Amino acid sequence: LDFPEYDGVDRVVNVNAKNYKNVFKKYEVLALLYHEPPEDDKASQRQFEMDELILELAAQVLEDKGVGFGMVDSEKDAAVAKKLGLTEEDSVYVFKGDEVIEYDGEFSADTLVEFLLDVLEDPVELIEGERELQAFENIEDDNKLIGYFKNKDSEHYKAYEDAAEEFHPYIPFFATFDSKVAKKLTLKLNEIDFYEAFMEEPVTIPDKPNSEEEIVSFVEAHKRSTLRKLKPESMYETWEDDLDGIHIVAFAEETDPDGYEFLETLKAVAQDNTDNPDLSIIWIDPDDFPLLVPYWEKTFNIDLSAPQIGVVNVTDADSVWMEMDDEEDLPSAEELEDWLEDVLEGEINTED
Amino acid sequence: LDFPEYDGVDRVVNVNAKNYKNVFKKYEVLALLYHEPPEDDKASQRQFEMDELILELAAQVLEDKGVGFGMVDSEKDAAVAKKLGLTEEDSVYVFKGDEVIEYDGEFSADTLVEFLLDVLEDPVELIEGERELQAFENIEDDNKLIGYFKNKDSEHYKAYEDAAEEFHPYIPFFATFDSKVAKKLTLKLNEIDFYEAFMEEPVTIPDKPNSEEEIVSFVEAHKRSTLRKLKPESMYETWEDDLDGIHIVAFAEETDPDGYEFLETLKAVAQDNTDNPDLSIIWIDPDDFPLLVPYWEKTFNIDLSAPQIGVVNVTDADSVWMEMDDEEDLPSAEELEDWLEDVLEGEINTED
Ligand SMILES: *[C@@H]1O[C@H](CO)[C@@H](O[C@@H]2O[C@H](CO)[C@@H](O)[C@H](O)[C@H]2NC(C)=O)[C@H](O)[C@H]1NC(C)=O
Ligand SMILES: *[C@@H]1O[C@H](CO)[C@@H](O[C@@H]2O[C@H](CO)[C@@H](O)[C@H](O)[C@H]2NC(C)=O)[C@H](O)[C@H]1NC(C)=O
Ligand SMILES: [Ca+2]
Ligand SMILES: [Ca+2]
Ligand SMILES: [Ca+2]
Ligand SMILES: [Ca+2]
Ligand SMILES: [Ca+2]
Ligand SMILES: [Ca+2]
Ligand SMILES: [Ca+2]
Ligand SMILES: [Ca+2]
Ligand SMILES: [Ca+2]
Ligand SMILES: [Ca+2]
Ligand SMILES: [Ca+2]
Ligand SMILES: [Ca+2]
Ligand SMILES: [Ca+2]
Ligand SMILES: [Ca+2]
Ligand SMILES: [Ca+2]
Ligand SMILES: [Ca+2]
Ligand SMILES: [Ca+2]
Ligand SMILES: [Ca+2]
Ligand SMILES: [Ca+2]
Ligand SMILES: [Ca+2]
Ligand SMILES: [Ca+2]
Ligand SMILES: [Ca+2]
Ligand SMILES: [Ca+2]
Ligand SMILES: [Ca+2]
Ligand SMILES: [Ca+2]
Ligand SMILES: [Ca+2]
Repeated sequence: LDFPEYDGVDRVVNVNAKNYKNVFKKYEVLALLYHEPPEDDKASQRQFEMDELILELAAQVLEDKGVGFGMVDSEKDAAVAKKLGLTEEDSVYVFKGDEVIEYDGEFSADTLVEFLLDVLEDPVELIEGERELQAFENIEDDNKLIGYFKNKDSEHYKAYEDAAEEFHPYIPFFATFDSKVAKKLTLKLNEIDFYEAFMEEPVTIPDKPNSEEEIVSFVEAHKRSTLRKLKPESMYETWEDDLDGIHIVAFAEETDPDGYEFLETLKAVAQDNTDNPDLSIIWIDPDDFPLLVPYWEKTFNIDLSAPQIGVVNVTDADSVWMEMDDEEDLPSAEELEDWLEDVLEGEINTED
Repeated sequence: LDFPEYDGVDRVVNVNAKNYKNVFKKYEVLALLYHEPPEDDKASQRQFEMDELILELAAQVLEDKGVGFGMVDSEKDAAVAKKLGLTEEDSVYVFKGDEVIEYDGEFSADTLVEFLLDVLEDPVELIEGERELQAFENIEDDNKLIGYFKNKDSEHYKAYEDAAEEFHPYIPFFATFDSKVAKKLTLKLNEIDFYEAFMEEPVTIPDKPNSEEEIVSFVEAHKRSTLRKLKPESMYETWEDDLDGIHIVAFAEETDPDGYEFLETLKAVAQDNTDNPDLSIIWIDPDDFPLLVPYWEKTFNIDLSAPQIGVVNVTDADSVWMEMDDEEDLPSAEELEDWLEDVLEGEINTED
């Protein structure tokens, strides 16, 4: 019942033009850190050595599951990086089957291993019976899809499974062969419903039966939800996807009664304005990022033991926050909408 | 939006007979690692240096919040340890006000900081209105209390608040002054209901109005729930609290449809047998301990992508597991009860 400690065995090496084919052959799943060359100062060297140690621990933990880790220097190994498609420094590229999955989240052994374990699972989860259907309906912090097919041999299910591989493990794909589940979901045979994160009502993919290409293109177009949750596994991907250099950031601790009350108002506002293409709200639950809470309180000058919502300038990390006297001074849906209007029409921005 | 890195400033020192009064005076909240003296070999020294570095990072993150960290050598500093009440090696003792809170969970900067942030919050959360009441009802993985009082100046509320301090932050204490909330909860004025983890029906504390002593003694007697969840913040406390050297361990991924279905059966069985004093089940959700999943799969010889339940021999880590062909071969409540009966009456044990 005790956490693993690094055993000193060198399992993570630099992946270069000489060895890369043998590395790909040695491992069923290969995760490659694409990194800039470390600077020569002692601090950057120490930081680089500590980064490699993180991969060594993950490689030890996942050795018996066919996972390997490597490192690609973006300058020294620029040619191999180009052939393999490694373009974003500090991203980890995970090779499973015919897909290349970009990891752009917290660089920690625990978060990396959890991600790899999700990668190793199958990309479609079946739903049969009432309890499994309830488990499906409880998912709201992720975009999700569900389709109804004849059986696992259906050409349309196989297209659906192939599409699921493209977005694995970020967007869970569900399938049912149970006409009673499908009827409850209002899914006609071979229809696919896309449930945007935190939305109650789905969007049916048009022109069924759907091909892999029709599903992929649909998901790409609905990928960005009106309300999306910051998660360690994807925090930098989410944070780097700003809209004109602005994030609306809502802090709410889901388990706290005041956070829940505010989060419920936020969800209701997102649902009523889900079609506004200029509206994108990031919900950060502070309990998921304890090491950042003091930094956020200092940088934004807010008390994160209470709900908050603001506009964040990503370049200078400048901000403006809705004025709430305390945790009990929460805005109504109408007040929150109007405040959002002000941020969108520019009435409320960091540059004033 | 970037994790803090240790800045090299020495904030964590050994706490000994010469300095301990000044350390206690320097910090509003003080967390002391009570540790055995490190061995002289290079590995134990490196491990000891890395452990101190964890505290340094936590101390940096929480410096502006009045938190300090120290280390007490159980041999060199045995006398100070005795005066301060430090008895369990590898535990962190947190001093807040008149209380001493034992931390016996994952030794990591993120988990430590999250715990300290919970310690710093007030020990009673108020409930007013329908949404806050819903937030209270959503809590099930913890024991919880809720009491109805006249107002914050009530002598009975103050006794309740004093009792909450004893168990902070492990057992959340809730209070309401709202007669409409209280009526919905069936709480008479100054009554306190204790909701055991995962139970639907509460137990009312007898002989109200209740004193601090009556509440504390009650909570101590109901502290161990029939079903309890392994959490990083308390994993070793929970794991060290075995019943005759045996844990019943249930693996279920709450978000997975098969895990949910099994977890729902487990909850139903726990509720129907909540008064069996010999029954204690530990639920481990694998998504909370990714770095341990491969180790558990190897040690117990089970596939943790599916639900599992077994009997664990803590000395030799030996085990026996309910035989489930796959994720869809889940037991009914009756089958699970009978299996539990077998483990309790000895019919199923690791020694066979
Ligand atoms: C976000 O912050 C950046 C940096 O503070 C802003 O950039 C400045 O914008 C003003 C007005 O356009 C210029 O006068 C400055 O010269 C800019 N400085 C730099 C370094 O570019 C940016 O305008 C802000 N954007 C939003 C949407 O708030
Ligand atoms: C749990 O495991 C320990 C260690 O394997 C068991 O201890 C052994 O018990 C048998 C039978 O009582 C003795 O013959 C051995 O000599 C014991 N060995 C040691 C080292 O003590 C223990 O009995 C097991 N307990 C349960 C409840 O399964
Ligand atoms: Ca190496
Ligand atoms: Ca493809
Ligand atoms: Ca990036
Ligand atoms: Ca962790
Ligand atoms: Ca439909
Ligand atoms: Ca078509
Ligand atoms: Ca990216
Ligand atoms: Ca609160
Ligand atoms: Ca409140
Ligand atoms: Ca939308
Ligand atoms: Ca917390
Ligand atoms: Ca957490
Ligand atoms: Ca409130
Ligand atoms: Ca030090
Ligand atoms: Ca006391
Ligand atoms: Ca211990
Ligand atoms: Ca973490
Ligand atoms: Ca009652
Ligand atoms: Ca009394
Ligand atoms: Ca303990
Ligand atoms: Ca499953
Ligand atoms: Ca299933
Ligand atoms: Ca019980
Ligand atoms: Ca997972
Ligand atoms: Ca997790
Ligand atoms: Ca099932």
